[PDB]
Amino acid sequence: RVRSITLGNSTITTQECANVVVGYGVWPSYLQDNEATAEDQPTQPDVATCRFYTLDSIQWQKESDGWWWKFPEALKNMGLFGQNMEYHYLGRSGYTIHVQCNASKFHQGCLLVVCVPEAEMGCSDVEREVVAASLSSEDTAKSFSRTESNGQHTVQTVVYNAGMGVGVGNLTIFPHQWINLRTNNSATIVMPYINSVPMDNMFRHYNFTLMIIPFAKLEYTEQASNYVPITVTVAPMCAEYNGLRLA
Amino acid sequence: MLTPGSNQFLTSDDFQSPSAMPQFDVTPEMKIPGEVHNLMEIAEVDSVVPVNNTKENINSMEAYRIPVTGGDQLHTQVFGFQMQPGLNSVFKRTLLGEILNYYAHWSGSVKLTFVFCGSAMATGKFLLAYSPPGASPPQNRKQAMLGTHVIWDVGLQSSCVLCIPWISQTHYRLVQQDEYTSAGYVTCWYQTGLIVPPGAPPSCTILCFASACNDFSVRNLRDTPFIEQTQLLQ
Amino acid sequence: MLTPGSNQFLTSDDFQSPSAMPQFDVTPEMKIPGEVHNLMEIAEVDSVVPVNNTKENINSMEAYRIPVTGGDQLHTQVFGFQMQPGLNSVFKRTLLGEILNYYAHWSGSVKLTFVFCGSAMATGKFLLAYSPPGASPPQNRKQAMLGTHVIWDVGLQSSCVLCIPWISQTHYRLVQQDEYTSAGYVTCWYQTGLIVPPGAPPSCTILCFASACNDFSVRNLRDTPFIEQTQLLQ
Amino acid sequence: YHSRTESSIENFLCRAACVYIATYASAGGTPTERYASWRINTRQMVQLRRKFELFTYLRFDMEITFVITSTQDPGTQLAQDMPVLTHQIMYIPPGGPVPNSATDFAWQSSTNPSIFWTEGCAPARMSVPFISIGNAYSNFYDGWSHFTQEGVYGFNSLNNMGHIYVRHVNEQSLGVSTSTLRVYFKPKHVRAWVPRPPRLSPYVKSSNVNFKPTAVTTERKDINDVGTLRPVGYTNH
Amino acid sequence: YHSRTESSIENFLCRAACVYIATYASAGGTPTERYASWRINTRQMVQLRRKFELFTYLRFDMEITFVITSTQDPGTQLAQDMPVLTHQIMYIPPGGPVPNSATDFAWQSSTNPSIFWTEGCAPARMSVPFISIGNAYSNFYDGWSHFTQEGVYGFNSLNNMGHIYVRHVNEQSLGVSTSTLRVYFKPKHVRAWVPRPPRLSPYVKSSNVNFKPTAVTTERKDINDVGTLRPVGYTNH
Amino acid sequence: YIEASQSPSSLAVSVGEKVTMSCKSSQSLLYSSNQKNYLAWFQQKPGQSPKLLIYWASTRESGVPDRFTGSGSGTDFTLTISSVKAEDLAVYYCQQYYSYPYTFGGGTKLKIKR
Repeated sequence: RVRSITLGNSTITTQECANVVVGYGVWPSYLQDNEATAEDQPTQPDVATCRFYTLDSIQWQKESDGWWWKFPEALKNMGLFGQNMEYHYLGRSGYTIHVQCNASKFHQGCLLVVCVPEAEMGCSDVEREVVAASLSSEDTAKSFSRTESNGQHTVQTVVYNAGMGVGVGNLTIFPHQWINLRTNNSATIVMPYINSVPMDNMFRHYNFTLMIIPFAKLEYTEQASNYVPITVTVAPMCAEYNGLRLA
Repeated sequence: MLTPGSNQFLTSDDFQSPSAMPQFDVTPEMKIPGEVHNLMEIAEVDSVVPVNNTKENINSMEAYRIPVTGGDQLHTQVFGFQMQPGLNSVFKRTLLGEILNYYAHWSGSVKLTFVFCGSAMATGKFLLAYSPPGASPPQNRKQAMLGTHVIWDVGLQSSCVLCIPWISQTHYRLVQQDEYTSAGYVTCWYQTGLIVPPGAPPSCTILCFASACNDFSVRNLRDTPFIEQTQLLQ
Repeated sequence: MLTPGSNQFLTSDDFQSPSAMPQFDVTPEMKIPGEVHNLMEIAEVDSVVPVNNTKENINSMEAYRIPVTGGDQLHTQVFGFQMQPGLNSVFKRTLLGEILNYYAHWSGSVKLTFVFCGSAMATGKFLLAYSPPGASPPQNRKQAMLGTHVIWDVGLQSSCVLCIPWISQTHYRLVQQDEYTSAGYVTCWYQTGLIVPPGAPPSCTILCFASACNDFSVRNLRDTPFIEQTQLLQ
Repeated sequence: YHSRTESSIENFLCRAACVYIATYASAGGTPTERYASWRINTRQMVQLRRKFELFTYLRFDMEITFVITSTQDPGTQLAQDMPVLTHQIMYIPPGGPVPNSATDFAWQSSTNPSIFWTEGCAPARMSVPFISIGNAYSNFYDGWSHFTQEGVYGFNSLNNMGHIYVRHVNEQSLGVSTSTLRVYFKPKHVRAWVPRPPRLSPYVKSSNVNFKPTAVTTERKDINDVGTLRPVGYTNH
Repeated sequence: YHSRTESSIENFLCRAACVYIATYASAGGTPTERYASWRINTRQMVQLRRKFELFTYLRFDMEITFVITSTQDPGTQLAQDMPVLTHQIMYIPPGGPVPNSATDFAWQSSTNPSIFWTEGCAPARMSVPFISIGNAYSNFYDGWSHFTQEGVYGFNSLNNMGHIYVRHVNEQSLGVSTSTLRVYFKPKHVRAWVPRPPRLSPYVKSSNVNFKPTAVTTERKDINDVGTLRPVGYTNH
Repeated sequence: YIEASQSPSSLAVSVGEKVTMSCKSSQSLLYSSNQKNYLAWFQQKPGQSPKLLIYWASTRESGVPDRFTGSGSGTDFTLTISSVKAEDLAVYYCQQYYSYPYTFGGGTKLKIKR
């Protein structure tokens, strides 16, 4: 029934038998000798990068709308991964996203968890431009909004347009999963490295965006927990960085 | 030696042309995941359908949620619509309809999935009725039962699939066609009520997904009507 | 039959052309020694580097001589510079830099040789420290020791080779790039003093040579910035 | 079970489209009126933009055809008999010199391929290969230009295609000769990756992805309101 | 371990360069204004000179393309309708007769290949083989013309390439028709020997190697002065 | 060590006259990547804690009256007051916060002329 996973020898996690979605059909892997536009052979840190990094839990309530995290920025302050981000210049890594809810049999709702590659976002004032502080915090979820935003340098946050200007109903085209509290309680997404160049800077490029959006609102009875906690866990897979030594 | 069509520029011609930049070596291609070989792959993906677009919900997230009320609904209709992607207001903005809108001719079979977002302790039944192109929508539950129907129990099962077929006189339908009441109807009826124990919410939601089946054909590519302005940006 | 690019003159085209002087027999070629097959051969040659260009020595031969003073220098720095050929004032006028300046993109590893021009009776040590692209130059001897360093003894050995490698995020650097403090630094420190017997001179000189290693790549040929005038001579 | 060959990427994206219409004079005037310039991009024609932004990455060759039509200009001192008009079309690769005026030195640069075309013949055509540093063009780029997380947002320097500049070769002493240029653009050997949902809101800026909030669909009368109805008749009795 | 194919002699020296721009009239005037002349050499364009003087000996074939553009001339008695303009381009090998005026006899010599070109067509091209007595061209020659150790210093007679002369074939009775010539020069099948250090001082003379003393490099602040520095920040704490 | 030199003497002018001062820095104080000038003009009431006037040489500190305007780009750095006051007696420094160490200025007393 239950299964335990031990990555990095320092992290323990528990899961039940559930369907897993492997990205675009491919599995994360190291860089072969076929593709390269550089010289120094990449160093391959795996002792500490490959471990479960559990982010803070969030509260799903009746009037909540959704959240998004920008990756790889979400792991800027997360242990040795942040140190490798700071010390090196080029980088490549795939991820494994676990999302778990904790709701009884008396709650109800329906969530969509997607992984949008290159999710460029618009601005509230169509004339101005966004800034780096409004796009994403370090490791804190950025909330969507029910109504129209009116800031100057703030990302438009109407939920049904998803900030990208497209219908929210068609987001299923990307790697995704449905968490229906009636049947399911967890989701797993394995995302490889997707870009037009083999390596890129971690602080410059946002590889992708993780969005959690409820389509069916949360409902319950008076004598019940007012919220449902959502826990997100990330474990980098097949990380690479450039070389710092002379040829 | 020189035919009449010798020295013209036909915009849909395919001839080789001199290379502006010979002696230039392009960058070899890498293996980026997710290559697209056909637009049909974009159409065989389930996308949530805004059934509940009643002019108070078009500018809200309530468009997608089909409301199922408890209480005591005798035999009232839950929802109903017409099967015409690309032209019906319900389907024209989903992935399937927006792919179909690019092509003047199209044909195939459409797959529908219904999912019950409700408490794990809720029990009930619904009747899903489908009427052929030449008929009329059922007016009450008994007429719907006597046609083509399926009884869906939300206690035993959570999702119900229904593959609307394609029976047409020709072999290609058109987006710009005036063929109302000739496209087929799908309705849902209250076979019984929604029964819940003390502590569960009395009302639930149904979500509807629509997508492509194995067989489709598209012909005569043309400009979409969704974009309006012909002005150039800046 | 006639494509749009049929009757134009593209200056970078390679087509055969009629011979102005047929029936003319050219002189057969002889075996002249020293044929060049690539410009990289001009870059893999050691050339003296003007490290000491302090605005009093640019118009003199003192540019090339790195001064090593005797007396008692505790731990002071002998010299130091940044590893950016083609753009740094030190390297842009040597053979390597002047070949690299012709190409918009380039990459590889750079080889440095240090030679001690001093009396055969002089003894001492130096510390050669190299810092990676993202770091800061060492401020004192202890910080330089804790990094990447080599201790060079001028009593046992006369010349010291040091091959600065290439670790970069992309695969091609640019001559016209604003990437200061991101190129790497090389410094030399007084590990001990210079010790001489009675009769030898107390001060010496170091000569520095810089050249190409086995691996380089160059791309996108372009005009050099060293020549300025666009006027025609006479 | 009918054919799908018309929905392939090649048959869907290889349709020639008019992407620029400009005009320029052949005689005295403001210098900027004596040549025509265009920076190659796919973000100014909304109909072509909506087609290219179904995919995240693209890789294709460019085929460009120029249709040039000239006419006489009203005024005084009309030309009684002119031999022929010749036009110069120059493609500037990314990083090449770009003219700031007609009769400049950049017009005679050896690194810029040029076409000299005389009135009366077939339209001039050229083909540019996949000219880029990376391994694909990217329609959507989430990131910055500099690593300081500041600069222009959404701009990538890996998808520059150059410029096109057109002028009159002839020097005209009698009268003016206005000319009109139309540019027809076509992708070839197209490869696309990572499909995306098509846009819903109207475009507001060529450089940005900014938008106004728009309703997800068209309104309907009621949830159980099927489209219209039919009156009683001979079949319905 | 990336490619070096772009640094080869062929890919380095076979770029077409504009090496001459001249003009000439088609009607009455000073005779020297009615034709255009150029002695073929590589010592007048400093950018091409700096590239050829990396090697001591060279051996290549010449490809020459002529771009000719004509316009009407203001004045009185303008031509109302002219049929077409034809141009004559003549290459004179070393030692052949050289015109001293237009409408001369040397224009009709049978030893001088000529091209007759009409307005409207593609630019005219010719190719000259390695035409010399020796076995190579020499960019640098240390010696004299005569054996008396006197004469012109630095001149070699083994690297003559001829002349190019252009004129108007037509005889014009109504008006003047000024024309402009541009010459594009390209080496092919290049072979080079004995590499040399590239020049540091600016050029002063096309015939000489004379120079002014120039500093060996650009000045620096101090011997241990690394380039600039960075302020304290979040990384540097 | 990086230091900066203030004017040779104090203001030594009348009350109510606009004063212009400059601070000569011994090295560049502009970071070309951010186009930021790391220097500020300070003010210390005798006996109390100091307090600057304008930081970054282009952004006046909140709560500071509109009389003080700091300028200067690159090595030079200036400041102007359109109304000098007798109750603003202090010691004016031009402190730099570019790199270690955070060296102060030279000092400028507001003397008496009345």
